[PDB]
Amino acid sequence: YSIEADKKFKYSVKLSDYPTLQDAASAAVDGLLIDRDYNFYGGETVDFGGKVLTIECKAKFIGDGNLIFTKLGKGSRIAGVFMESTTTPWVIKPWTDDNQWLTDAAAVVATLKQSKTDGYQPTVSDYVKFPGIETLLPPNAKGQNITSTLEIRECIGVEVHRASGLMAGFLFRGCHFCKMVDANNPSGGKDGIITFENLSGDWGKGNYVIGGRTSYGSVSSVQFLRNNGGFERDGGVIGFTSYRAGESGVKTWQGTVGSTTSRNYNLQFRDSVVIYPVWDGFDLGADTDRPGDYPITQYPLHQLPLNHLIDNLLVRGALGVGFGMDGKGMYVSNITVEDCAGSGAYLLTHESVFTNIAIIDTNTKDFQANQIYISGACRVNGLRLIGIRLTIDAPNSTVSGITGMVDPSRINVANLAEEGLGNIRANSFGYDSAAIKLRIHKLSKTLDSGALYSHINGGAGSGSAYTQLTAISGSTPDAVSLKVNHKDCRGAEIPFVPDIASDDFIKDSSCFLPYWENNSTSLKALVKKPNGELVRLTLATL
Repeated sequence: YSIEADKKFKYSVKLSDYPTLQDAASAAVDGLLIDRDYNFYGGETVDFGGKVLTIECKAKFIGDGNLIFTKLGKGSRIAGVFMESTTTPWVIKPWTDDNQWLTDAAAVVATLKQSKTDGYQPTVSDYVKFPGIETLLPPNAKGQNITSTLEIRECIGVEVHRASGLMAGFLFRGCHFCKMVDANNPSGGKDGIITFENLSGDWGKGNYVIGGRTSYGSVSSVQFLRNNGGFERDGGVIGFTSYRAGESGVKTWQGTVGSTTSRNYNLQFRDSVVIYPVWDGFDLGADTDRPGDYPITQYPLHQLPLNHLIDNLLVRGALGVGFGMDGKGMYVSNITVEDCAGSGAYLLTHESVFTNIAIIDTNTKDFQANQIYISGACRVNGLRLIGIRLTIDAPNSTVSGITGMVDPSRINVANLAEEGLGNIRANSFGYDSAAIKLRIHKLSKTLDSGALYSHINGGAGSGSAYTQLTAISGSTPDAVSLKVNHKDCRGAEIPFVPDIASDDFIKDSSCFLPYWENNSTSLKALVKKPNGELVRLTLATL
């Protein structure tokens, strides 16, 4: 029978049969079932002997610190893992029962409680976010470092599916072609919830976060360090949701970490959602002189050819910035940012194109100077602004297609134009007139310089209106105007110079300019003949 049994049954060992995880690992052939809670010590390392194993978790890994998995064969899968700290730390909860953010340091300190979730452990970044909290926090709530972390070290082709936990963290160190798939809402600890760190060895490649969601955590939900997906854009975040990150939803690191670069290139960031981060929704900048990366002489600060594939992202409720990045030659599309306390978008980009961007009700707490900022020479095609609550400062950018109830005096761009519209109709509702206004921002950002109006004569249903063409004078909009059909008179009312017109008032040849001659109660006309010569004629008399 043994011979037969050996050939007809699925191989799997279970943790309940062993004293340590290494013992179970050594006995494993195909499957490994975690069927009993396992308390690990920080630094506990398991060697899987290069075996391609399928690890099924039906119990918890309990401990503060890291449980290190090494030498898993390409193709290994870990499903249902649950990490939980042994320590219950002090956490702050900077929001109200009505989901309003608390910004006052004293109010935030008052939320202190010991819990493994529904809040996070304060870090130094909180000292910046809630000014004065550093001196108000009790000493036992400062400098905590609790995280139950599953660290996968220097493995290739390992996938972690449906992972969860309390004060949990997942770290892929020196890994390639690894994936965090369908994270089952783990509640984060002190460190990043999902981190792909490749500071040593080759640049990380093939590393992804696919689907799923995370909640809380003291810093960023997803973090990448020194990853390059190559031209194939093999890596990134797709279909993910981050809720209430203590720092940002998704972050690509910037600057030097250790003695090398922590920057990232050629990754995808698509079809993802970030809601209520304490700092930013997406922090995709690379610069904060670049050991291990492009020298500043090749690419100036904020002008690295990051080349990320960015599309279809939604951000809501950030206490910081909704969408942030830097880089040169980028194409960004279909971004929707709503209800953020700081800038909806903070873009330190140059020679980049943004298509179909919607920034709706951001910088609601005036944390920044504007709702959307762009530093370099960029192109914006399709920009929706204003929901129900400067708006845009992009000094060197050319923009087309803004929609929304924007206050024109709060727009600053290099050039704004609608070059390809067809025949136009201006439809006016709730007013006695329709209007097409012109505003030269160089002259004034607050006053329209001229207009074409249509005004009702009489009342509704009169079938009569008068058209008026206006110009500003003495900083008084519409000070001077020509009217057609005022009071249904069917004639044109023409403005004349109130005094003797000077020779220089007339512009073109074969034109005449009426002027008043008060001493004779006469209208005169300064005429510039077809030949360019001036002559003054009598136009109308008593």
